[PDB]
Amino acid sequence: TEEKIEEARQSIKEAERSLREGNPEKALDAVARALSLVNELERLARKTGSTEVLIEAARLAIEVARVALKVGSPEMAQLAVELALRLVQELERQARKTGSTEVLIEAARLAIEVARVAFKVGSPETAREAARTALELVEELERQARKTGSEEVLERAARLAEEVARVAEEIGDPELARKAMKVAIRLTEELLKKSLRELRRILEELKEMLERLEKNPDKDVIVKVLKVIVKAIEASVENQRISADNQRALARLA
Amino acid sequence: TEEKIEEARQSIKEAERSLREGNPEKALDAVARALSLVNELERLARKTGSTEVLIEAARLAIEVARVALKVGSPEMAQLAVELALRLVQELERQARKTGSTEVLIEAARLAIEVARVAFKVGSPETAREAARTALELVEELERQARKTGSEEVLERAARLAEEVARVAEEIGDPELARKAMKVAIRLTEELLKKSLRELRRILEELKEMLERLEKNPDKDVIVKVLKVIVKAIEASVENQRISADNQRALARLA
Amino acid sequence: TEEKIEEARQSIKEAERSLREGNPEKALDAVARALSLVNELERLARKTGSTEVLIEAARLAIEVARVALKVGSPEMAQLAVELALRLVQELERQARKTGSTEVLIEAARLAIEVARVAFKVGSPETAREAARTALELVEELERQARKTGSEEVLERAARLAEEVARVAEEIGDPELARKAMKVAIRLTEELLKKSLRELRRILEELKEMLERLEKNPDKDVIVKVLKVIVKAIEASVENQRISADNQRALARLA
Repeated sequence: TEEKIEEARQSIKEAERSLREGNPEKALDAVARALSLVNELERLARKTGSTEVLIEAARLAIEVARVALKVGSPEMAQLAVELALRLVQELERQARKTGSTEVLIEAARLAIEVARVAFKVGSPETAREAARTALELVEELERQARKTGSEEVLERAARLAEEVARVAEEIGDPELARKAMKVAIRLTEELLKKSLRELRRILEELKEMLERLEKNPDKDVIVKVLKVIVKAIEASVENQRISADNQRALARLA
Repeated sequence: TEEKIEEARQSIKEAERSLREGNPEKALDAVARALSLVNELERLARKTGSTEVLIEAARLAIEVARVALKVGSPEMAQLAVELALRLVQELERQARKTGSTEVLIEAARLAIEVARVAFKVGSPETAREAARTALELVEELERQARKTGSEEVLERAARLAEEVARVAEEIGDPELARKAMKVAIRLTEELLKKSLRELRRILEELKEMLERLEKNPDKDVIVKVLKVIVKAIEASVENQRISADNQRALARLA
Repeated sequence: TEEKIEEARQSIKEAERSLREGNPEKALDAVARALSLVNELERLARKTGSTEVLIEAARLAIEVARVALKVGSPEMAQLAVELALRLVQELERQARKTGSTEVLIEAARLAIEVARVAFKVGSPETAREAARTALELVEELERQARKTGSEEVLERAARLAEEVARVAEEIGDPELARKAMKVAIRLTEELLKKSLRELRRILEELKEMLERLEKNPDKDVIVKVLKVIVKAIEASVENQRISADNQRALARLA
């Protein structure tokens, strides 16, 4: 099912070691074996349905394109990147049907690596479609992070969208860069919302831990006061950190 | 007087009852009564000079336009929207002759409702003018808020400026949408100025309440210090709320 | 050498006073003497290498152009402005070879005045080059401030870049005005970086001056606690100041 895949792992390890010796056709052999094996993983993983195989098959196909560039075959690298897109988009199908956010995050990281590699390879049309699929995954993290409400997927999706925009700036697509930056701003703004909501909580904590304890000048009361005072400063510092990332997200629209 | 208002309220009901019944000529008649009744309420209010009747006549004329749609009479709804602007502008005049900013605020809220209704109606030219008279009112709230110096009229005028922008986008008008967003950033910035100037005050309060009282570790001195520390934290929260509104006002330029 | 400067200072003063008398040719002569004397101050300063003589000769040539406009010779003013550019750009070469930031700042101010003067003069070509050289000086204050890390050369360069943008708007170059405003946002963001980092310092100070002294409620301990609490509020106000400058710097892109 999936242990026959370890042939692709070993054939890639042999490709880089036969490069240093000076054998061009024996190094292209270990690269071509990986390309044909990774091709079969596209259909072997469709039977097993495992997301991990599609991930590791995509990571191998990206490193094959990175090797095929140093070998001198921009056509082996073109196919290797085109085969990475087919694998990433299949994770996009399995991550919508399984609804897992973890796969959506690692699949978005793959689509970013596919885009950066495809320009050093020489296939910008597939790279633009790699950035388009990357924003599609980040926009699906938007939909799920606003449903689960987790302040961790909002942060990760905001980090990914800014990498998608920086990639799209390396691409030559300011349309995708400005789409990705806007997506980053809509996320980091709702991070400011939930972070300011936490300041509204600690404020009223620093109002009931006081207006009842302003009459009692106890030693333990005053120290309890000093404990809530700094636990409010600890949280207002983070909003000044989150608001700074908005001013950095807003500035990358320039 | 007061009864011709409830007469219009009953005829609007009869218009909606006769639509479920099926009578088209009698639903049009009940709408026709409403427009002629609301017209008389305009004439009567222009002679009594009451801001209440002008507001209750505008809110009737708006809902007459909403009913004149479902009846299938966009001409009756065009006139209904036109008559709402005639009433909103007559609130602009009595707000300058009575110097009341509360009439201005309630007149701008009406000018916004007229704009949203006039597209569902189908008279965008009167809707664009409803948005234009809505910015004329926000910009009068600028003048008077910069005269009375209230940090609340600036907030309402800024919220109105944003709502004028969101309407102007539903309108189409990207000129008014950008006018209303540049007017919004004008206000939300001067809110940060008047709010940071209040931090500079309480900072120097937390510096004279210490440099003298760092030597005296009294029970009343230390409790005095803890009272100014949180009254400063109460104020820095407001700047992190106003600066957050700036970042939302700036993000709507994208 | 440097005593011929005071001769030019008297000849410039003789021009405006002979304008009040009514002598047009003797006012043109006093301007012609100044332009020839300042020219000699340029040739002498290029051999002595003194930065102060290049500055004083530039400030004279600028006021020579200001007087040459009142007298009525826009050709003497075109030369006086071009000669000011020759002096500032030579300070740009000496300030890169000596690395002094004090010269870079005053030379950027000189270039700003050269631009504002040349439009009253009538040579917009030289004025636009005066603003280009101003941004070059400001962007060289970027390179030196990001090496020494001084949070104050970042402040001065940010104010210069904003003045260059104000000039460029008076120029008619929104290209430069947007270049200068993006240069300002680059600086005020790194001011936020090094100000939030100073806030990460005092956070962990308000954690180690507490979580060990939470158990020890001494009169000297709690006063030392209050000292660090306000020294944190001292710094978090400076971030809300700087972050407000980022929101004003970003709003100028509208």
